[PDB]
Amino acid sequence: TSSHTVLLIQTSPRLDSRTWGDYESVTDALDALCKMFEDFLSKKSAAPVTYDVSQVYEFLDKLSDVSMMIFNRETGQYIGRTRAWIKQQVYEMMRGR
Amino acid sequence: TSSHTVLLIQTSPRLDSRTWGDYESVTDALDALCKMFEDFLSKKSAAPVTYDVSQVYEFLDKLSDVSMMIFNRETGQYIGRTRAWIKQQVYEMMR
Amino acid sequence: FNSEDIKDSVFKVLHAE
Amino acid sequence: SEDIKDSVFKVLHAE
Repeated sequence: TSSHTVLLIQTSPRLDSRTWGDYESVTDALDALCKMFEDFLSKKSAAPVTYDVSQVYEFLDKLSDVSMMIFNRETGQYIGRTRAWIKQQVYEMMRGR
Repeated sequence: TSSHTVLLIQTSPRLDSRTWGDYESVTDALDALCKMFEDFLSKKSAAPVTYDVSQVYEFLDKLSDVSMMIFNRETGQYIGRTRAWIKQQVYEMMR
Repeated sequence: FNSEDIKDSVFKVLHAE
Repeated sequence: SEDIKDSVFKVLHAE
């Protein structure tokens, strides 16, 4: 039930900030985005040891662009997902963890 | 018709060399790759330069990874195309 | 923080070995 | 690899 996922990211308004990685499953791609926030949160000095989903949302809003292309086993093609869908999936994953 | 196309490129074996751009149509994305080959050919000799079809292909094999994701209006999804498909289309556009 | 800090965090996780 | 990257970045990220 794992589907190849391409994660597209543009970190800054600059076009040369467009980078990408691919993952074995959508869950892996969502986990990678959470790890990115945790790395970013680590750099903050003097902060609470707990973080809320709202902060994860704020980190994703800092990205100029974030989207996913998820392989659909039925069609053989990739379904595109944008930031709002990604936020919801991250919320569901965190609430279940 | 015009179909949203994402061009994925990895220039070196390093994973952090993975970059991408998107275009309004497959033709634009294919044209960009040809622009890239011509730019690369310029710096090698710094002279007027002619190239063979094999050299055109070789530039695409020199990239660690190149692929395209082409939006299909009928399916509403993106078709993945890999290097072999791109090489064929780049040649046809060149011809 | 700035955009480079954002890029560093993205690159660290996305392009890890 | 640097020469290839320069050519790719010039066209891909042109504005």
